[PDB]
Amino acid sequence: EIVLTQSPGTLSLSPGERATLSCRASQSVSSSYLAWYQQKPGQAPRLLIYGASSRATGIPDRFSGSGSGTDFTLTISRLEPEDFAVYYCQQYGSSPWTFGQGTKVEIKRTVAAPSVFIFPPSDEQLKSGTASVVCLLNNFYPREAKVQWKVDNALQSGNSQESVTEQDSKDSTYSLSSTLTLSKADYEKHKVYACEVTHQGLSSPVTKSFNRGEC
Amino acid sequence: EVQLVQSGAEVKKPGESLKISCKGSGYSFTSYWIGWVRQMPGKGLEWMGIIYPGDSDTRYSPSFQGQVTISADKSISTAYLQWSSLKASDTAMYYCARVVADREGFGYYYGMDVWGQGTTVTVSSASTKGPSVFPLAPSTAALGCLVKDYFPEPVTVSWNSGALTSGVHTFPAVLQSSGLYSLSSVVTVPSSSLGTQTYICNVNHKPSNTKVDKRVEP
Repeated sequence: EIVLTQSPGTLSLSPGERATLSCRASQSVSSSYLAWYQQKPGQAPRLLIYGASSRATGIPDRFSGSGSGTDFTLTISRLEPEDFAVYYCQQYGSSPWTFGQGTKVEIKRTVAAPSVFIFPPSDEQLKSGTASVVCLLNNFYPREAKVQWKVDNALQSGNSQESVTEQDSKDSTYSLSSTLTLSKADYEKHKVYACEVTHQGLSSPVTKSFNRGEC
Repeated sequence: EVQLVQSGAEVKKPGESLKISCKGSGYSFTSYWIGWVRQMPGKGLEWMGIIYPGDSDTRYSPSFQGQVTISADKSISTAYLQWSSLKASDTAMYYCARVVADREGFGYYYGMDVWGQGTTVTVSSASTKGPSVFPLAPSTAALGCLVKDYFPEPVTVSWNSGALTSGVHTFPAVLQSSGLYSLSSVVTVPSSSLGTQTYICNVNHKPSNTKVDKRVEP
């Protein structure tokens, strides 16, 4: 099969700037049968370019496509706010029909450090037999942030899950929620609960901690 | 209008059989091929195969051959995707798309132009369960709600019955090892407005007909 490699994985640019997305096939695409689709979070893909160079019906002029046999490019001459999304390339000249792995075109802004907040387990939760400790990283850029949990200064592993919001419409920042789950027994077995956050905006790793029971 | 309309969200247990549908409107459905695309949670697009409904000529990806069945009822402009035994790995979004080709049988192709809205398929051992809503008490100040252990997705989360929208962050859910989902809805408000303003999260989970209006006080 024809594998399609999209580069870069993430393309960070400003609105009004030009976007240039690569699609390379592991072998020549028959009849230059390469399509480009846009996918916005929640939505279904939307055909932009067909046959490497032909602009789909209803597609604006800023979207164009070039590419011979093995190398193909999607150009967005001027990014509009609605142009920030994921872009998949696809070949349909030889079976199986394949897709590239997508290029996320996100809004580049200046570096913004996260404001970190730690939430101890509620009393009502503790009654159930499980304790959840929530660390929130608010309004930060770029998306890249490392959240480590330390329970009595011991580096945790495999007991936390992480979640990120989609780039904000207004300030172009991200927010993250991290949940460290523990049994009611192990929560009551320790005192210090600290979430350690590492980001480009932070000159030094920030630590937001509390002592179990202590306000 | 040229449309492709798919069936509603499906929640099944492993081993169960499933037939999801896709209906075409506003065009001759037996004159085009229709493609099936799988998109796994947080992943890219995967071509499953195509059906020409005019004669039920099917073509699978080697990755889907023997895993799923693609079919069509040409009388009702409808194409289907069927699993005789669903796996947990079948959990994903499924799209149907119209393959543009010439009506003259010359073998010209023009990509997939019309897509369905998608059908969410969830395969898990878990049975329907309502969320347990917990406050993330404030200590500017941040506060919120932890919406823990529910199945299936989704839960809806509002604040103050829709009054509080500014700075409200409702995070994507996380699938726990227990098979039950968890998410956080947070809201950053000014430290001075805490004592006088009421902070209530409105959690709704249609699957278990669970409605929760939890107060977040310090």
